[PDB]
Amino acid sequence: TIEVLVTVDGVNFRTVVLNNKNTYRSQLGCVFFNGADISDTIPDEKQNGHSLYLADNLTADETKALKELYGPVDPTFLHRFYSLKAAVHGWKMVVCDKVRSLKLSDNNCYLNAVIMTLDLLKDIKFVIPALQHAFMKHKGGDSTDFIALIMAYGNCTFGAPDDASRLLHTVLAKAELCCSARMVWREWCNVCGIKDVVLQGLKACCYVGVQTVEDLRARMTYVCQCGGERHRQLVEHTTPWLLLSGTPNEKLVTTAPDFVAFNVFQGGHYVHARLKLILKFDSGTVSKTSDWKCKVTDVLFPGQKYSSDCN
Ligand SMILES: [Zn+2]
Repeated sequence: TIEVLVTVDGVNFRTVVLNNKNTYRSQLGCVFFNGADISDTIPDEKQNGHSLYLADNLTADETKALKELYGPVDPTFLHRFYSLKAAVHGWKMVVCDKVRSLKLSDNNCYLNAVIMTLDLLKDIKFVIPALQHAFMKHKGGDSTDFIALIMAYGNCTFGAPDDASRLLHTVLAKAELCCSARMVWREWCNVCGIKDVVLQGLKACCYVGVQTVEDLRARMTYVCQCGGERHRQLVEHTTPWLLLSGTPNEKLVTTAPDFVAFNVFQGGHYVHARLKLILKFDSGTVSKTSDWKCKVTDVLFPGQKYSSDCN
């Protein structure tokens, strides 16, 4: 018979007794050993004393320690996340002039878009401990845990292509700002009245629907639920950075504007670019250009310090 150590956090361990009659999965459950899923194998003596990472059939304790480490997750999360880690350890990172980019493999071009964007976002951190720990590992130079994690939270699938902007939302939905940020929208209807809509922190740094600063600070017009001519305009905006993102939009980018970076969608393919002339990163292969015809999807602007007296 066999006794091994079972953990879900690499901190808390319990001993489980195993025979070598049936498989790990049948006796115990989904178990990973040194990255490998060995649920459907026979317990060997050489696997004795060593530590396993359990993925299902958790105790009430382990379940609680899971929800504190990863937040509230579905019963298939841990297996999916562990599986993804094994799937993506083969992936490689290119480093061109102290800039890290994700080499192309298994249609992971969108993950190159997400991560190269996130590496520019200043003063962000994640509330979920495991994600924040992975994030600090990623900036440290080891990105396997992080890449795997956001694929897990994003319900992605290995190999399958995916919407980069959808993912950059899910990830940012779990982050927060380590500083001050303010965004005030001012609506008004003559029968209904003036109304100020306020956003603080991260939500004040990211908008979906418009691709540039200009179309953002513009006066919208529509119909109030009151039943008349309603208006809308951004009157206050203070950020360390601004992330605007919309559907793929064809245009010519010239280099001197004030973007800092942006993503492009070709076709099912993503590219990330910066402005230090235009530098582009097509998943490892770096290029320099002075102008580009492309379908921009997300744009990154520097810190906003803007006020409008609204006339
Ligand atoms: Zn009204």
